[PDB]
Amino acid sequence: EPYPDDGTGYGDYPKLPDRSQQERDPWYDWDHPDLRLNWGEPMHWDLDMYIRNRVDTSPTPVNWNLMCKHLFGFVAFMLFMFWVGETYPAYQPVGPKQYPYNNLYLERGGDPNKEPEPVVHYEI
Amino acid sequence: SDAPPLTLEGIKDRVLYVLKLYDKIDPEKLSVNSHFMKDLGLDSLDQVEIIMAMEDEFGFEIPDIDAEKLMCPQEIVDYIADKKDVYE
Amino acid sequence: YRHSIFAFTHVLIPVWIIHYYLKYHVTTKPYTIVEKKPRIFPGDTILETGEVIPPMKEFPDQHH
Amino acid sequence: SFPKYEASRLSSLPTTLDPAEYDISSETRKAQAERLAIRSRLKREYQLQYYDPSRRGVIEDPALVRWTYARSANIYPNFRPNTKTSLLGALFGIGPLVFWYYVFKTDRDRKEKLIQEGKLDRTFNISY
Amino acid sequence: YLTHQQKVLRLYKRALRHLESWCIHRDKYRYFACLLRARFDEHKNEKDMVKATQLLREAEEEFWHGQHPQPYIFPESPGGTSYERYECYKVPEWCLDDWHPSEKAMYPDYFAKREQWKKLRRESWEREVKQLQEETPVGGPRTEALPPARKQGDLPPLWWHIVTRPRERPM
Amino acid sequence: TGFYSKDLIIEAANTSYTNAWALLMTLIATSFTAIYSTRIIFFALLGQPRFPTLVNINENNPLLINSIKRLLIGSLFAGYIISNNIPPTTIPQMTMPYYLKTTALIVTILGFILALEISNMTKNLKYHYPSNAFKFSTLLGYFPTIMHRLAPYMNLSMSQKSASS
Amino acid sequence: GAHLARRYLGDASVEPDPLRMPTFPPDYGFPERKEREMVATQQEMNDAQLVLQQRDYCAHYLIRFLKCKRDSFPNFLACKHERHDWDYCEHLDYVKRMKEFERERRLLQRKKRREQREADMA
Amino acid sequence: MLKYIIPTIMLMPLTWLSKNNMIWVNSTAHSLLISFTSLLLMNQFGDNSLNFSLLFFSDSLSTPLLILTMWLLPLMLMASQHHLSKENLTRKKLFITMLISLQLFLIMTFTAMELILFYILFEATLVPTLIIITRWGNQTERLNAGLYFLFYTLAGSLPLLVALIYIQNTVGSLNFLMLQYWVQPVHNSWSNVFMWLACMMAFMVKMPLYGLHLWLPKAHVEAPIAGSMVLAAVLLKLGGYGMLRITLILNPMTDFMAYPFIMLSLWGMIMTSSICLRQTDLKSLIAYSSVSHMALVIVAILIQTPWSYMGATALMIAHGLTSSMLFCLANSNYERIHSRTMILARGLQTLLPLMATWWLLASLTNLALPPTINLIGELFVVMSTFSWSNITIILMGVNMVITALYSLYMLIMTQRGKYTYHINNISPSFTRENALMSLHILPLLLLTLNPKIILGPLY
Amino acid sequence: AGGGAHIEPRYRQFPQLTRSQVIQAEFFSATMWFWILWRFWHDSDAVLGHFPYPDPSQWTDEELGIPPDDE
Amino acid sequence: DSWDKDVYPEPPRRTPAPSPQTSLPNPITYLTKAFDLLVDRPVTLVREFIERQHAKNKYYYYHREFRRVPDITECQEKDVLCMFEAEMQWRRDYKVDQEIVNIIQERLKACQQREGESHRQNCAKELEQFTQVVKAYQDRYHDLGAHYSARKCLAKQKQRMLAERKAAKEAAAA
Ligand SMILES: CCCCCCCCCCCC(=O)OC[C@H](COP(=O)(O)OCC[N+](C)(C)C)OC(=O)CCCCCCCCCCC
Ligand SMILES: *C(=O)CCCCCCCCCCCCC
Ligand SMILES: [Zn+2]
Repeated sequence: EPYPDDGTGYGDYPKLPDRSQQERDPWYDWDHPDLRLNWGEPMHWDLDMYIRNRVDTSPTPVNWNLMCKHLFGFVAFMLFMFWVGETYPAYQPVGPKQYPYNNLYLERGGDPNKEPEPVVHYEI
Repeated sequence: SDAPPLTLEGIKDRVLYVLKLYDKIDPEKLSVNSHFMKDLGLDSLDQVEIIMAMEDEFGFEIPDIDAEKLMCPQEIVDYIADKKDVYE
Repeated sequence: YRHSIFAFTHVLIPVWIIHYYLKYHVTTKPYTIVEKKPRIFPGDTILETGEVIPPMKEFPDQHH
Repeated sequence: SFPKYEASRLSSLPTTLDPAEYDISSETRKAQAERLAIRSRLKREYQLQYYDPSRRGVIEDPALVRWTYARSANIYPNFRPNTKTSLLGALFGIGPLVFWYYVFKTDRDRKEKLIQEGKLDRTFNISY
Repeated sequence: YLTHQQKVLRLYKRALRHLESWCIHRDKYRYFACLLRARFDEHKNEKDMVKATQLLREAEEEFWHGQHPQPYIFPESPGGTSYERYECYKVPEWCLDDWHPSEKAMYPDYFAKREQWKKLRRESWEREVKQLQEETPVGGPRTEALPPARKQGDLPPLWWHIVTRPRERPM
Repeated sequence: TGFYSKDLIIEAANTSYTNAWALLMTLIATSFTAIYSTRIIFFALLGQPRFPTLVNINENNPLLINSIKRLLIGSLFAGYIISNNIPPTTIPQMTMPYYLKTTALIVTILGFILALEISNMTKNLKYHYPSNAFKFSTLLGYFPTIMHRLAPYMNLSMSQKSASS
Repeated sequence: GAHLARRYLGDASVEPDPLRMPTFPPDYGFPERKEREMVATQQEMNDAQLVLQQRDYCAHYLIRFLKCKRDSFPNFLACKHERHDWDYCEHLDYVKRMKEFERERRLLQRKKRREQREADMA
Repeated sequence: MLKYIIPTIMLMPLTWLSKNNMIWVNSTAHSLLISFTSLLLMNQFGDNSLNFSLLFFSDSLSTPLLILTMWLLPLMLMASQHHLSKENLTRKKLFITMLISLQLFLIMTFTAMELILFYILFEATLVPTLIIITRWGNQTERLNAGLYFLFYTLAGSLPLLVALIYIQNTVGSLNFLMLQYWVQPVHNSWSNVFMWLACMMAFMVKMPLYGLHLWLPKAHVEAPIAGSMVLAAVLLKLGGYGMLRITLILNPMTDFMAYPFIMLSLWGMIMTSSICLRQTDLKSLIAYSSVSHMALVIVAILIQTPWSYMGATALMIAHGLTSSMLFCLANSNYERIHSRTMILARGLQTLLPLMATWWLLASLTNLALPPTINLIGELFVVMSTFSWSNITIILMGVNMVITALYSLYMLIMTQRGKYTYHINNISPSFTRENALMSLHILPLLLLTLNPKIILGPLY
Repeated sequence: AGGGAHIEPRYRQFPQLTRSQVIQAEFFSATMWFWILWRFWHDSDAVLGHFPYPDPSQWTDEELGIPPDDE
Repeated sequence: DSWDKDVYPEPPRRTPAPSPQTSLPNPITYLTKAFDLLVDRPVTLVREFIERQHAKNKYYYYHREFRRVPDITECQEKDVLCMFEAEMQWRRDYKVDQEIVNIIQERLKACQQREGESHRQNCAKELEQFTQVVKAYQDRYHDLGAHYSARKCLAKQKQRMLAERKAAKEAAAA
């Protein structure tokens, strides 16, 4: 079956099935065991894309459309739940843990000139 | 690997030691040459169970395209011999 | 004998080369090896200057 | 009944669950047999040279040569300018270049205003 | 192609492997192996040739729905953890023709025994070609497999690479 | 070893201005740690053997014992030795409700109990119903089967038909 | 966090915001409030190289504990009492900041009743 | 620069007056001696370049390219011995004459002080290069490759000649030292837009710029081994060197004229890397790999920053050693199986263990593994372009991923896997081939220890 | 490799052991429990709790300095 | 001394005296007595041998000093001979200013390591200087481009000075 004559340069090159090389009898004595080809066999136009180190098209236990629904759903729900948890944080009952000397003004790179407005914390 | 080498006779002992616990063959009638269709007429589907027992015994698994061509307790040793490079 | 040979060529000789490199070449230039100044706790004396830091205030502590 | 398997380009239909292997017509048996015929003629030709002892080199593979010749040197003489190639070529060739021009032009035009006016922070920037 | 007899054997062969993957424990495998074994005998005696195919297709379809997503694979098969693990240690036999004489002199006995095989193959080559051409249809061969050795002395045609292939555990 | 790092994290995670869903996910994960650990022990140590008949189950090679032993010693004393020498650099939280201090321990033990029950339930001769939750987790969420089969197909296909030809 | 159910599934006005802790007036309200004193004024803390978050109010305790570790080496099992003292001192600080949480929560509950009275007066 | 020009000329009498069986020995030895003396050009000062006379000078940009040029001729001679074996004596000595006359033009090109003397020698390199491709290439496509290589260069060179003469009439001089002090800013006018294009399009065709590169996959594929080495190691850097010089007299018009050529390079940098993932020819795969790296040099030169120029100079030297090395590797396989298809000879690591070590090191430098000078040059260009526009990190990060994909796919396809059964003539690696790879890789790695001599005038 | 006690791989049966395997294996199993019990005894606070959690419900409005509702 | 102490300041070191409390020995103290005897002393013997050889044949190298020359502002337009010397002098000063920023940066990094956990406070004089020089360096040499020159540096300054005198002039009119 020649490729469609749409003027994309295919010419009279056979259009073999779009099947990966992993979808071949692994036990048949191949002339090229790794490639799973036979000497004198017309090679697929995209043979270099269907080698075993690349795109595979073997049948899957779960239908393609069903897999996409599950994976996206898990990703979609999880992201939504993270947003809910971000705007509703869980914080224990505590106060603004205090620090002395104007809340560590000089320890936190405070500028000695233009001294800060005094801040103090009382016992309780 | 430290796994002891398999001897030509050692394989045969294992092959028959498995066929002798089938509980569907006569131990005194099964020999190195005992066809499963022409000699004692064993069921074809029993070949599948026979081979599966062989595969579960030696570790490696025989192809189905060549498992169907083996009903001869002597041939199994021949096939395994020509698959683990055993010569003595 | 095997350990002594290994502990000599592979430990003692390199630490002579490294130490000679560090002591007389690396440390002759500014800021090649910069240490962290040792922590100074209350009530300690300095080996170099001999200063003494007065201890901290009386602790209003309690048992347990 | 269990849900039927739905194939795709990235997931082929299993051979067992295909209503084309079980039917045994007169054409199928004389067709699946013919494929094995030529497939064996080629293997015989290959086997003769492979096992020959008076040979030291590479067995030329015409199938391999045709594969590479159709991928590099035969594409242009079989190319016709029509409505598909022109449209496919235009948006793959000129498209991205235009798209990346307005992205980088807009970004750098925005940056320049912030630097002339002093609204972009370059306090410690002395490398460029 | 696969004969309808062969398909049932393959379908039965696999169904136990996937079934064995569900049970794990040996005793629970035996209990269900017999049950699945029985379901074949239920329709085994059928001889319609048109309803057996229908069951097989329903059998194949039934197998797919329940097949284990992650079947056990022996670690030397197409999919195991040690498939082609030793392909790098396997080296052709012609590589020894390029050895230096000094390193060839390390094994004086081994290479003397090799020269005999080259003589054995070189002498046998002419007969093997003659055998294949005469025992093959006029229009060319029709299948794989080669004739065995007919007369004494003659060796099976096209035997060199099958006989002298690298070992399965070179090192 | 592990208590001095793992448990001290759940304490800080529980008692922090955190994300509730993230805080929940960690606790569920800790229970899952027990379940697949019990999977290894049960299927690899208990029950009856499933391995082939002729095997060499040998363990007396001196290298193997020595290599395991040192880490075996380290696996017991590493946490105590390290945690009692590294200088303090934070303010660890030591006061908190009872149900938060031990939340790390209850979930893992609870998962341990749950794992043990589910493991034994496989011994019964009741059949199995292939669940989509089972196939989803078995196939790693289908992520290695969509992306690794989709992205290579798109990129490589674009290289030949668009970029080159 | 039991209180979370109140703030997210109850009334938000009564519960205090952890990021908006009491902006209420100064010490007024608690007669004769006592200022919290400090021991390591400026240089003792910036001589043991205490972390910017550790040296809040137990620096004297933390500084004392670090003194024992330096001398007790390699007896890393020693100084246990020193660590316990700092743990207790930190605990009291934890409760003291915890009191402010309940102190404001009830003040919030008190503050709404007066507003409710004015709305319900007519 | 006479101390290097005259020795190079004397190689021609040496080749023709030598014994019929010592042409390869005398030529190789004496060209190596010329290379050793090239290290004297490193007498570089921080303030003033090295000015020899009224015709020739050398600065930090010329020195690394000159030393690279004279180090490549001995390597070309070693690589050409095999396939020029059955060639008759007279034509073999003509082949060496083309190589020497090519080095003679290159060294004078990289040191010409006046910009029209640069043009003459810049264009003079076409003749010897064209003759090597069209006379000693193997395939029937060498003739059409020669025509593509010739007319692409001249279509850009001829407008450049007009632009240079116009500058001399207006400025009064073309001495590069003079232009540094008499340069005036370029006004924005339609006439000045075409002056900019003439001065640059000549150098864009040789880098090459994406779009104008269709000659490179034809010249670099159909040429002999020595043709590919010099084509992809020095001749591509004539355009990059030319741009670095002539951009002095184009400011500030480069601020906006660089936009069309920065987008072609940045997007073309991803098209060329992608094309490598599907190339069915091992030699053509390495050719397209050259367009991707040289796209980084075009971007670096056109944004005119101190970091970009330092990166551009380092990238040019790093690519020359790494690209020439890859061609030699692909040639060694070809000289055995005499075919260029990449999927023909596989699993070669089982039969040629050491030659696969050279494959590994070559690929690591190709994908810019630190701390190689391949990475130093590429990194500096990435740093500079981030300041230009932070979004460029997206495109320069994607190209990094694709670069590692085709670099290691080539390594895996030919070295790993399983060997081809019917290919049985993979003889061991000769000392000539192993030494050829060691003379590419050792200097490439040594430069990592003192990389400041390849960072250019702005170091 | 190593000492190589070379215990023959027995056919269907329990594999052979040695005196060193069990004694050493049992030694560490008892060590784990000894270490687990010894540390649990001395400092059980780390696994159950260090300080009691002060319930704020069982407090008084006076210690907290709440002004009277009557102003 | 090796390097001038003023260029690279270092506050005096204060090593707190040891004060053991435990009865066990300090392993480091004994190692220090084994390192200084089997490593430090043998290395010193070789150095003293090498040092003696140097003193026998002392010879000196001098720090090149550059005579001042007219700046670009004192050169006539298109006067190469006067523009050449002015341009070269500018390039040397650019190199010197690059190293000055390296001296300041080196001092800033040393303070952060020396001061430990209190670096954010004790390192205030260095950081002020680092911001001081970097601002000066940025104005003198930045945005000039790869083909930088004295002329472009002069033009950039004249752009800044004009925008400053205009700003100063119009500030009084506010
Ligand atoms: C405090 C926090 C809660 C603590 C309790 C733990 C959480 C509850 C789950 C415990 C049970 C368990 O994980 O079961 C573990 C079982 C065990 O394998 P099996 O398939 O039953 O048997 C295998 C052998 N066969 C086939 C012969 C019977 O696998 C499963 O479940 C499989 C499904 C896993 C995914 C489900 C969780 C993720 C949901 C999100 C969408 C997939
Ligand atoms: C408040 O901050 C609690 C945070 C802990 C989250 C886990 C809650 C798990 C509740 C399960 C019920 C246990 C009741 C004792
Ligand atoms: Zn050859």
